[PDB]
Amino acid sequence: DTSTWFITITSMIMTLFILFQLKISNYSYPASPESIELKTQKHSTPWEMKWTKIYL
Amino acid sequence: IDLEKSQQALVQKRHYLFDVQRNNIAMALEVTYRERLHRVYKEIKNRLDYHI
Repeated sequence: DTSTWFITITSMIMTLFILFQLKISNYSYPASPESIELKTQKHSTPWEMKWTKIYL
Repeated sequence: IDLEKSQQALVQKRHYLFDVQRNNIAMALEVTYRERLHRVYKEIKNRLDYHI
């Protein structure tokens, strides 16, 4: 109850923070998916500008 | 599509205007030869008009 002596649990808590940093590290953010559509637009526009400079 | 026609647009443009430069200078020698045959009649018409 008023328990005692403490040599227990606290060494078994930091092994747990090797688990939770393994699972939650492999998550996906919805926002990152909206960023890859932006750089694809500017690249072909500059490639068309490279084709416009191939005209001009 | 728009950059495929951008190839072909400059190859019908260039061959038209590079023959306009052929014929814009071609008229420059006819009108200076036609006025060469005409002027040599004009200064011999002055002597055909003076002595009368």
